[PDB]
Amino acid sequence: GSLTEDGLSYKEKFVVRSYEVGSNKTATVETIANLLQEVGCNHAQSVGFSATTTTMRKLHLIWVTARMHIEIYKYPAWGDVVEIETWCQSEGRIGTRRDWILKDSVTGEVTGRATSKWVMMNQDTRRLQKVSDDVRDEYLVFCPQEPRLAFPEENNRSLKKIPKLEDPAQYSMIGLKPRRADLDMNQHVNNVTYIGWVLESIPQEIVDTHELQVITLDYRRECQQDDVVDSLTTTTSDSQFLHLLRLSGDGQEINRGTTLWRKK
Amino acid sequence: GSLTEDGLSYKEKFVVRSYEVGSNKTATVETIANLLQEVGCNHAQSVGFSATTTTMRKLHLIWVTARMHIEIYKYPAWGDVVEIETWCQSEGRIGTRRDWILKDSVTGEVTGRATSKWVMMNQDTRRLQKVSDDVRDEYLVFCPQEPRLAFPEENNRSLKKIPKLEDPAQYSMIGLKPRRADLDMNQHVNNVTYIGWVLESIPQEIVDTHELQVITLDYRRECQQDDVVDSLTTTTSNDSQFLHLLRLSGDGQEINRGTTLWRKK
Ligand SMILES: COc1ccc(NC(=O)CN)cc1
Ligand SMILES: COc1ccc(NC(=O)CN)cc1
Repeated sequence: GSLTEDGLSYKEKFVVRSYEVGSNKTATVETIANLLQEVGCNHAQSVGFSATTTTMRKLHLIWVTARMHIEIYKYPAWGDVVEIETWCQSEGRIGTRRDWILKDSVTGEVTGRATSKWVMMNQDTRRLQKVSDDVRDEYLVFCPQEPRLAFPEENNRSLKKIPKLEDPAQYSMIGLKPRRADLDMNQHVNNVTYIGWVLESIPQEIVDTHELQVITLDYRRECQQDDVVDSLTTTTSDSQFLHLLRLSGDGQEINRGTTLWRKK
Repeated sequence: GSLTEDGLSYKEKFVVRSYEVGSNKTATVETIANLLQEVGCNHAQSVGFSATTTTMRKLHLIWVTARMHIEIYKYPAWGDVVEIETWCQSEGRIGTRRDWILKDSVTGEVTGRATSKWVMMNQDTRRLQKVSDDVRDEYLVFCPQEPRLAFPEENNRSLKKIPKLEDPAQYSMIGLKPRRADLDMNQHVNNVTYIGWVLESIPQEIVDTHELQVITLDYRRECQQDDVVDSLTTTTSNDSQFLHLLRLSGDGQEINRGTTLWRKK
């Protein structure tokens, strides 16, 4: 991996691993999501971050994912090389955005794209704080000044309002728990595990006959390592689904999302 | 990755990823186990396998893991480079063995080692069988002829008989289920998931104060994607030792037994 010539974005190549592929001999969407997360971390390290700034560590402030949107046109097989380009952008006082472009390293064609919204939070009180002027200045020297969007189109899937699934759900997977492998270096559940949990309630026949083209996921609350999750799905339609992750006990919402699947 | 000069072993380098590390800022034993599996698959591909031979595919035969033994002296941090060397060896009609040596690519020092026993099974009936002469000749051209052991020592930990945990277990983690990420390309539960399930019943205080040095795991039966597992652990012991058992949640059918050795940080 390396920052590009202008130093305002970062590229990295990954050779797809044997254990990273699913039943259709291609990388799972969870493998793709882990690769996006890895190239984002490597971009942060290359420009001097932990992605907390100096002001943020003094104030006990962190960036948290509010939304993840991923569109995949082609999944890579075991042995294939995926090139990922990533960059960040300030969105005023609302927060920050991280975007990705996925390419087949051999042909140079675009095989996918992703966008994510991040909000500022106090790590102890868990209260959202709105971006301050001091923090914005520290982040802007690493971001392109003119807008650079992975999803530019006016009225695109990435900025759609997602509704709350109504009981009863058409499909469900109950009693989902994280294990130690699902936790990051700070003992928090990895954001990619929530994507896996959402997809657990899609029936196996859809997975066997369709490929996932689009996934939009809102993050409302964290799931703790001792929490239990229920995954709910309803067909809204290509096949489209509405999703809800909630705590098994009280029914507290942790995530809501939508998926779009194409017939193979 | 590449086969070595003599073509009888395979080497590969891996840079440790941000999502591959645990609470200690080092690679989890599950990340290590996935890397061993990846370098084993790349070794098989480099010499023409897919690791069924031509005779095995004709007779609906597969290699299945009977035992996995891993010893780690040092865990790599995010950004570190781990070099893994792997090779195979015939063990007569009992089966085959795959061995690994893990090194720090920068210093060249040995940071870990692993050995695994594989038995032949008919894919459909699930019946184990001894290795035939025709199969033996087909993989001996890819194996060193003189013995080459990652665990050469006489009374080494890798060949120890593991007992069956007696109820009640000291610790337990109940209702463990695989998700789609835990399944391989053939929709079978990945062998590394069983290692994670065994470790789920170790208390968090041991994980917070000790590092895993050794893990020996016997594979008795396969867990299906719609099966539920219970993970059981009892302390048997500076060092901490545990006895482990994975069994199906319903009938209590054994799927795995194992032992772990942990050293104080
Ligand atoms: C109430 O505000 C929020 C709280 C939590 C999140 N996200 C996560 O904690 C998921 N990693 C997003 C917004
Ligand atoms: C009946 O004998 C055996 C059955 C299964 C295994 N191993 C695995 O299925 C590992 N996933 C080993 C021996």
